[PDB]
Amino acid sequence: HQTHAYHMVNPSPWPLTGALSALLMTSGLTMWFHFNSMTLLMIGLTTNMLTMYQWWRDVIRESTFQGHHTPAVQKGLRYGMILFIISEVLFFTGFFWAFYHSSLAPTPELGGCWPPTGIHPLNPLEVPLLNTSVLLASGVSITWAHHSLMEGDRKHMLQALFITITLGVYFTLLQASEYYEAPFTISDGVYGSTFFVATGFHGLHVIIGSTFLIVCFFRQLKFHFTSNHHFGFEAAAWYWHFVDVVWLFLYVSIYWWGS
Amino acid sequence: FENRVAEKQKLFQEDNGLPVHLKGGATDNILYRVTMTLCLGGTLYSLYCLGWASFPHK
Amino acid sequence: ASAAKGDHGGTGARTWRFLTFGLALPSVALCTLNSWLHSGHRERPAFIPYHHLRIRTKPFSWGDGNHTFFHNPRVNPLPTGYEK
Amino acid sequence: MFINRWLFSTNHKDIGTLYLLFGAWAGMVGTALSLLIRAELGQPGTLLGDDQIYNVVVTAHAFVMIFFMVMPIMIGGFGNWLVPLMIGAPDMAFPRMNNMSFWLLPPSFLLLLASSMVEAGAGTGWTVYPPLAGNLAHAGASVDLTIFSLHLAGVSSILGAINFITTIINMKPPAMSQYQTPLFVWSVMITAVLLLLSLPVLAAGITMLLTDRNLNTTFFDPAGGGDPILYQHLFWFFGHPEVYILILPGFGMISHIVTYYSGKKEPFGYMGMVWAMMSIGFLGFIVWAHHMFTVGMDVDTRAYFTSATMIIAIPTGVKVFSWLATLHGGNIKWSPAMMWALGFIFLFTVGGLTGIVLANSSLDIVLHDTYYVVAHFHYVLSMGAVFAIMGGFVHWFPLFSGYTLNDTWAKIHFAIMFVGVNMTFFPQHFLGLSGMPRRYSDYPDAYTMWNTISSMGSFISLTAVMLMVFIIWEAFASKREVLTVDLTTTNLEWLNGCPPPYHTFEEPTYVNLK
Amino acid sequence: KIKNYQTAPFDSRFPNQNQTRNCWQNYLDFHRCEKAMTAKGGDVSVCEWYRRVYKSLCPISWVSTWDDRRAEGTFPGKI
Amino acid sequence: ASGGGVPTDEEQATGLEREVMLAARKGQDPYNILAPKATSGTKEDPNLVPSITNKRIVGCICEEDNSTVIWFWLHKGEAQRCPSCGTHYKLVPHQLAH
Amino acid sequence: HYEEGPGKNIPFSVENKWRLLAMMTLFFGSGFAAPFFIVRHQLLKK
Amino acid sequence: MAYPMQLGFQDATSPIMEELLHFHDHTLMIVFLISSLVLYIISLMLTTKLTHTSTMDAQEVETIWTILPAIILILIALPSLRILYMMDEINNPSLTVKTMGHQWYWSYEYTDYEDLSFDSYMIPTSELKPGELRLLEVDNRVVLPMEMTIRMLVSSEDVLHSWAVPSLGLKTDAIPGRLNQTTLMSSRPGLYYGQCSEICGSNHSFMPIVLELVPLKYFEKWSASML
Amino acid sequence: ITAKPAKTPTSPKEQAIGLSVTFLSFLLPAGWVLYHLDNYKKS
Ligand SMILES: CCCCCCCCCCCCCCCCCC(=O)OCC(COC(=O)CCCCCCCCCCCCCCCCC)OC(=O)CCCCCCCCCCCCCCCCC
Ligand code: HEA
Ligand code: HEA
Ligand SMILES: CCCCC/C=C\C/C=C\C/C=C/C/C=C/CCCC(=O)O[C@H](COC(=O)CCCCCCCCCCCCCCCCC)COP(=O)(O)OCCN
Ligand SMILES: CCCCC/C=C\C/C=C\C/C=C\C/C=C\CCCC(=O)O[C@H](COC(=O)CCCCCCCCCCCCCCCCC)COP(=O)(O)OCCN
Ligand SMILES: CCCCC/C=C/C/C=C/CCCCCCCC(=O)O[C@H](COC(=O)CCCCCCCCCCCCCCC)COP(=O)(O)OCC[N+](C)(C)C
Ligand SMILES: CCCCCC/C=C/CCCCCCCCCC(=O)O[C@H](COC(=O)CCCCCCCCCCCCCCC)COP(=O)(O)OC[C@@H](O)CO
Ligand SMILES: CCCCCC/C=C\CCCCCCCCCC(=O)O[C@H](COC(=O)CCCCCCCCCCCCCCC)COP(=O)(O)OC[C@@H](O)CO
Ligand SMILES: CCCCCC/C=C\CCCCCCCCCC(=O)O[C@H](COC(=O)CCCCCCCCCCCCCCC)COP(=O)(O)OC[C@@H](O)CO
Ligand SMILES: CCCCCCCCCCO[C@@H]1O[C@H](CO)[C@@H](O[C@H]2O[C@H](CO)[C@@H](O)[C@H](O)[C@H]2O)[C@H](O)[C@H]1O
Ligand SMILES: CCCCCCCCCCO[C@@H]1O[C@H](CO)[C@@H](O[C@H]2O[C@H](CO)[C@@H](O)[C@H](O)[C@H]2O)[C@H](O)[C@H]1O
Ligand SMILES: C[C@H](CCC(=O)O)[C@H]1CC[C@H]2[C@@H]3[C@H](O)C[C@@H]4C[C@H](O)CC[C@]4(C)[C@H]3C[C@H](O)[C@]12C
Ligand SMILES: C[C@H](CCC(=O)O)[C@H]1CC[C@H]2[C@@H]3[C@H](O)C[C@@H]4C[C@H](O)CC[C@]4(C)[C@H]3C[C@H](O)[C@]12C
Ligand code: CUA
Ligand SMILES: [Cu+2]
Ligand SMILES: [Mg+2]
Ligand code: NA
Ligand code: NA
Ligand SMILES: [Zn+2]
Repeated sequence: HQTHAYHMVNPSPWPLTGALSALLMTSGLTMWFHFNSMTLLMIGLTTNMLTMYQWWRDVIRESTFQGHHTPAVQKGLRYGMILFIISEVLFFTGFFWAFYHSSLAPTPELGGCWPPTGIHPLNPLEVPLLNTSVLLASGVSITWAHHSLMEGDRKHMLQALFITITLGVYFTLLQASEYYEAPFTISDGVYGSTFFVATGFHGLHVIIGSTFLIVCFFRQLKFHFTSNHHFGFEAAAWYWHFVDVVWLFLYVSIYWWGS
Repeated sequence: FENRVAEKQKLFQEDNGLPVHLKGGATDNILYRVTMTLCLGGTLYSLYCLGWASFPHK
Repeated sequence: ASAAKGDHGGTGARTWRFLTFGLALPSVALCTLNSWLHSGHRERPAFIPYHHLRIRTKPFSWGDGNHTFFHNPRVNPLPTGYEK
Repeated sequence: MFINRWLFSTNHKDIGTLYLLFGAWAGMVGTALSLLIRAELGQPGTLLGDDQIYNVVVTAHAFVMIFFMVMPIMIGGFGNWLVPLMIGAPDMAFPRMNNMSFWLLPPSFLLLLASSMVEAGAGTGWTVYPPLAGNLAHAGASVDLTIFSLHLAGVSSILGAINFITTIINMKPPAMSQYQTPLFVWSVMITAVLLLLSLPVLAAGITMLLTDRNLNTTFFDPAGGGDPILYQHLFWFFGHPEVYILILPGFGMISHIVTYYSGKKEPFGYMGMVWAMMSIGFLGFIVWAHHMFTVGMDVDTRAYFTSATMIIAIPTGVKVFSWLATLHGGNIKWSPAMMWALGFIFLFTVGGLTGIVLANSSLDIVLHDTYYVVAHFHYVLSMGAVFAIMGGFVHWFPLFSGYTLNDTWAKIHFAIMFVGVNMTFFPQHFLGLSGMPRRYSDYPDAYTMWNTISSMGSFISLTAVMLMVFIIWEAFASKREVLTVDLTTTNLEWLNGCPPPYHTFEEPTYVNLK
Repeated sequence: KIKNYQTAPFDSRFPNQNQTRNCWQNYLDFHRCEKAMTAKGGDVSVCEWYRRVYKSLCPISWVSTWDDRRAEGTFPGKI
Repeated sequence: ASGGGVPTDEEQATGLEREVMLAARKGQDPYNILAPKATSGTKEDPNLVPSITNKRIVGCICEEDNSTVIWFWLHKGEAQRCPSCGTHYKLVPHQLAH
Repeated sequence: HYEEGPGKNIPFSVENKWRLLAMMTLFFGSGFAAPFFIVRHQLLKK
Repeated sequence: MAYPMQLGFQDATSPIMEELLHFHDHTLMIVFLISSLVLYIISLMLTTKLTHTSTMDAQEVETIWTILPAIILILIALPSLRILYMMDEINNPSLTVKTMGHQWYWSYEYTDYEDLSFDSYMIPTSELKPGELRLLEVDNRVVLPMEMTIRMLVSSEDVLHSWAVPSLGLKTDAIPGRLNQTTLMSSRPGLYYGQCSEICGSNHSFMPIVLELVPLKYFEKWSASML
Repeated sequence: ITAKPAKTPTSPKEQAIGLSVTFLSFLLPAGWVLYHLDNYKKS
């Protein structure tokens, strides 16, 4: 029997199924890019979702249902989430470097100018500005949800969190429409490359963060959170503010300054 | 909805020796077998695909 | 363009709901208006087969290999120009 | 029970053991690749084929030694075994995520092996520069399998970094400050910070290469307005921190070994050692373009990268002198692990000094892309990182296994390896000064004598590697069980016996605050 | 004026190892000058200094690609 | 406006989290979250080291801000001295109802 | 529980030293041989 | 070129390369001294039965071994950067030559006056003439005028290469889409050899560079004859 | 460090066998590939 406060985790298959899912997704992408087949990739995506589902399910079982998240355990999870977000910031930093490298020194092939000849950027005062207001608003509403939770107010937590998720979904549909309507593509030189890969990874993180908020919404419906203990919500709110801040950098850099 | 966390706490704290990933009952076992079967089967398939791609095909 | 509201007795849920409905969502509604007043299709420019655009170094892994993933026939020309 | 224990582990020692076995197997692969390089160069003419098959071998040699041998052994192996025990913690912060960091590595290795079996392999150099690594000059799957191998290894180490930082910050005894934790623990924390910050940037760059190869982007393709040199910036922004990632845990183990076999209770200058590792970690992020002095950069940029690179000699020199001051007055035990550490101190210093030669961008014009660079980095890697690994392995093998090595054989092994590596790499300085390029499968005739000697050196090192396997076999074959270990009062990781029980520190240590 | 041209002189606008923009600028300047002269019925001979500098500096294949793109209507620089 | 419906920890914390929370209310630290405060360390006034078994490892920081910690097993019975600096420690074994 | 102690905290048996020699021989030998056979494979293609 | 059993740099052919030799001598002396000092101190720490194992104060001694290395670094950096900037100094070339890397050979363009360009390929070992050097000779040498300041511009029409001539202290990467500049000045006539210095595929080992430095009048007549 | 005498002592003859087997496990497969290189290239 232990007399420290930390969590000895039961032996688990999910590290291995996750590692194999990574093999299947990467060899799947290889098969898709080179051997005209999606089979391995669909298997890998499926086992990856199953792995995430059961792993985080088990974390909920360990904490809400079994009590293993003492304050010391929670403190470690706070550090882990902050470090994870730091690594994602550096990942985006590489795409911002690529954007500034190409746009500050536009080569002769581009016309020696930025934006390149033949590129007609979106108007940053139209849908991109609307998107900015949507994610900024969702930062306000998730803050309302957090205070409601701390104050023990179930109904207003749910309402504010629903609003936050709805705005996330609105951003995602607006961006999907903008992608379809854009007159330039990912194959339109370095302008299309930087634009779509940087906003596209951001878009994926908006989807990830919205999924996390939705997990939190159903956990709240099921009363898992207490007014003092709700780290999944805290982590999803941190991740959501990260996604909002990456957007503001994208808007200022690519949409506005880069227009 | 009603708060049924106490019931789930009883279930997952039951002294039955089961690891947490199976402690929900028989459905956990099924989802586990499906996951592991897809992973292990998929991994064999990927080795097959390596073998295939390792040689030219005219 | 600075700020200028002025609450802060002790931030709470009531204040953040006030901000949500009194400033954040009205901003979204106003930009939603602005956007639905500047919707409407711009005229597509002459096609010019610029060599730094419509890059194809390897076919795409979908379709006929020559259409981008969110290809829009109205505004996205192929390397040989707009589709009929 | 076997699958539960070894495939579903949540235990830091067993996962540490898994990493040590994985890295030992990788070390064999990387050794064989190194002998194929030196066979090709061991006499003038062509042995295998042209530069493609040659540089698939070179490329794989480097990725295997770096990502599947050094980093899994130092961080995954010694890190997982030693860090929780050295702070009295019951395991790592995220014991189940820890297991996924391990299990991502066999698939990463499989993808690299697949890259070399399909098409004509990725013959790019471990830097994977475009356009050679792009879809026209390296059409087909090999480079994409390489990129994906790096993705998985990158994810493994980023999650491991999160684990190690969290564990080291959060799970010490409540009375122990960060300035009361052993230097090897510091060295792992600092390496993990470097991994956390640098690998996402590599991931961004190689993902851009992937999309240039498959999605018709043009980040690195001048036809779309891209620039091959942007790839180099992104790669080396990772690549210089990476070599400090490769050496810092080594520095940590060296501090423990030198202290222990000097009969000292503590290293000389503990806070200076902490300062030096932190300074190295920080400076290691602001120097990357010393890998790019010949690409056409402005002169003031070259002046800056010359000057910033040389600064790192100051904290590194504090560490060397502090190791010498730890030996000073010691009751020196001439154990095999001590010999590895002493060989480290000297050969690492030589390789660091030739790195300072290369930091001078004016001279680097002539030395860049020559064997002088190869000589610099094999002095710090084959006679630095590897010597620290072998030192740590012989020192802590009785803790991990409960059995003793034969010290006379371990001293023979050190002696053979020491001759072999110096015979391999010392002549490479002359080849580099006199202008032999890197990544060549054959050389003008004048360069024959030193290439011949270098290749003979590589076979001596092969003999040492074979002998190492026999020595480990002999230890497990004879089963000499450990009884008593000296100096446990300042080496907590021994205090639970050899091997320690599966669960240690179920009851934490008692440390008061006063 | 400045004949006995030997090669392109040092140009403070392009003092660094990367000379791509020097070749490009003089190529543009020459063809800009030639368009202006030929239109208003002047003499392209005044464009000669740009012509000699770009021919000295620019890879043959760059000039040739750029010329091909001007004739095709796909040259992305402004002339 | 205002309503309830969110469980408190007092209502819903379970397992070890609840044990830690309830002991903290009583000012007790069965799970070693806090650093113990030293006594004078004499043979008369030894540091009292709780344990759920008959030995536990002690780490002794001899002088304030030493970076070197001295580690040793403390066994049930007569007080023992820290090898480096002599500070006394005595084990006080119990069952985890403490 | 799990077995503890020397020879028991490892995923391979050390109960018979000659079976162990064979296992270690396959293990390290397969790693060292793999690059030679990959080279052969690439040579036999073209 | 390099010669058998060579230990150091090829003999300097340009004043910049001579500068590098003296700076390397300066730096190598320091490297030898520091590495010797460390080896010697190691041996000294290890050769006595006398002991002193109590705690040792570090403050005073770490001044020494921070300040002395800082000083040494500055003694390296000062002549290092002097040469750096002198290599960058304006010099007014009297000729520009371009070289384009290719898989696997170099082409050369001398377009100051006429359209002169040609390819330059390794001589196959089976076709060397007696006395010629394996893997180093080319069919068409880069003829250049001796004792004059030459602007070399380097690029590539496919993958990366790098254009190097060690005895003139030259190495400039060949990057497609980019025109890198270096300056070349030979104090002597003769033949100066280099090799492609950026991995570029199957025949990276086999695309060398040969400069042929002759008096200006000979270069002019050769240039005329190469049209 | 101190240790018990070997529980299963490995005599010089046994060590010679282990070392010979170890060495041959590295040398024979590589030797076979390298011996036949010409047959691979000449193919
Ligand atoms: C340093 C690692 C350990 C050493 C390993 C090998 C040790 C043996 C050699 C080595 C014995 C130690 C003496 C080193 C230099 C010997 C060659 C030389 O004359 O070098 C000259 C220069 C430039 O040359 C020139 O422009 C002028 C040429 C002058 C020609 C006159 C004839 C000279 C004699 C011929 C040399 C024989 C070739 C040796 C062939 C050697 C093949 C292995 O080349 C270079 O820069 C080489 C750059 C090397 C940078 C690393 C320095 C580390 C030194 C450690 C010494 C501490 C004590 C060692 C004490 C050693 C015991 C630990
Ligand atoms: C363990 C790995 C490791 C380590 C620790 C280092 C450490 C250093 N290296 Fe690195 N290096 C590599 C692995 C490593 N290197 C690799 C793999 C490459 C090639 C990558 C590739 O192209 O594939 C490379 C390439 C490389 C280059 C590029 C050369 C080129 O490609 O043209 C340069 C240039 O500046 C460089 C410099 C340095 C310096 C200054 C240090 C310093 O950190 C060393 C400081 C140490 C000392 C100086 C010794 C101890 C000090 C004293 C005893 C004090 C007194 C000393 C003085 C006063 C000088 N290295
Ligand atoms: C850790 C990094 C590492 C290590 C250890 C080595 C080890 C060796 N390397 Fe290394 N090498 C590189 C990293 C390394 N190399 C890199 C990055 C490159 C550049 C690649 C490129 O240009 O793209 C390179 C390039 C390179 C070349 C230049 C190829 C070229 O330019 O054409 C050569 C040539 O001789 C060479 C030879 C050797 C040899 C003979 C060894 C021998 O010393 C190896 C001998 C064996 C060992 C050191 C044993 C290995 C370890 C174990 C078996 C582990 C034991 C496990 C436990 C105890 C748990 N290497
Ligand atoms: C393509 C179309 C868009 C797609 C979808 C995009 C995103 C949608 C986002 C989610 C929206 C969800 C809405 C949920 C609304 C909740 C209404 C019910 C709750 C409620 O009405 O609560 C009241 C707030 O009301 C309230 O008017 C809430 C009113 C909200 C107002 C929003 C904005 C419209 C206002 C127009 C005014 C313009 C003012 C301009 C000047 C502004 C200067 C700053 C507070 O009352 P209470 O008495 O204290 O009660 C406490 C118990 N509830
Ligand atoms: C909110 C709107 C939707 C946002 C999210 C949309 C999907 C993004 C999915 C994943 C994003 C991840 C990688 C991004 C790669 C490029 C996608 C860029 C975003 C995008 O969707 O770009 C689209 C192109 O998609 C294409 O090529 C094909 C896209 C599908 C193939 C992806 C290939 C896999 C790449 C994997 C990268 C490796 C993973 C990273 C590993 C990191 C490890 C640490 C743009 O369409 P277009 O028709 O060119 O122009 C529009 C003209 N009307
Ligand atoms: C390549 C790297 C080299 C670059 C150049 C570096 C050169 C370094 C040279 C430094 C020389 C410094 C020598 C210091 C030795 C003298 C101190 C000593 O060795 O003596 C100790 C002093 O310890 C005290 O307090 C004070 C603290 C402890 C002093 C001993 C530790 C200092 C040892 C430095 C060792 C350096 C080893 C070589 C590293 C290069 C003990 O002295 P006390 O009188 O207190 O006790 C004696 C008892 N009585 C009083 C009854 C006699
Ligand atoms: C942040 C969220 C709200 C954002 C709302 C927008 C706010 C502005 C921020 C960005 C400011 C720079 C934007 C530059 C855009 C281009 C316009 C420009 O740069 O204009 C110049 C002045 O700009 C200048 O930034 C002068 C400086 C601009 C000041 C704008 C007003 C706000 C200043 C106070 C802000 C509050 C304090 C914030 C806390 C520190 C000159 O005028 P032009 O019109 O060029 O005419 C020249 C004629 O020859 C053309 O025919
Ligand atoms: C289209 C793309 C598909 C593929 C991508 C991924 C898709 C979706 C992923 C969405 C992420 C959902 C994560 C759900 C986590 C639920 C588990 C959880 O939230 O667990 C909480 C702990 O937090 C914790 O582990 C924190 C766990 C944090 C994990 C998540 C961080 C996001 C990671 C996403 C992966 C990003 C990769 C991006 C690469 C470019 C449980 O503790 P509490 O909440 O305090 O409860 C206890 C109380 O009840 C006691 O009173
Ligand atoms: C080219 C295509 C390549 C694709 C490669 C994809 C590879 C990976 C497959 C990933 C499968 C993921 C499965 C879910 C993993 C959840 C991990 C998790 O949530 O880990 C948590 C710790 O990490 C923390 O919090 C904070 C960290 C949360 C991390 C969540 C997972 C991220 C996975 C992607 C990471 C890289 C992202 C990009 C960085 C640049 C919990 O730690 P455990 O030890 O479990 O439990 C501890 C117990 O006390 C909890 O009760
Ligand atoms: C539980 C573990 C699961 C393991 C499952 C293993 C499944 C094996 C199914 C075999 O599928 C092969 O793969 C491709 C698709 O499935 C097909 O190729 C074809 O498939 C594509 C269909 O989208 C086309 O694009 C290409 O033309 C063509 O190569 C091919 O005929 C088919 O035999
Ligand atoms: C870089 C690492 C490599 C290090 C060098 C290896 C050192 C020697 C290993 C010996 O390897 C064996 O050598 C034999 C020759 O001596 C080969 O037999 C070959 O030659 C024999 C004699 O000609 C024939 O009997 C066999 O049938 C024929 O396979 C045999 O296959 C090979 O296993
Ligand atoms: C049924 C539930 C009451 C909470 C509880 O006591 O069970 C109520 C309270 C808050 C409600 C949610 C919030 O009002 C926000 C959303 C508002 C939409 O108009 C309906 C769905 C919406 C998602 C609501 C669904 C549902 O009726 C909720 C979840
Ligand atoms: C102040 C700090 C920690 C002291 C402590 O609390 O124990 C110490 C530890 C290592 C010290 C540094 C190292 O000893 C290296 C340098 C030594 C020089 O003599 C002074 C600056 C110098 C950069 C030192 C400054 C300062 O005294 C440091 C940074
Ligand atoms: Cu061209 Cu190497
Ligand atoms: Cu570096
Ligand atoms: Mg290079
Ligand atoms: Na909270
Ligand atoms: Na050869
Ligand atoms: Zn004490």
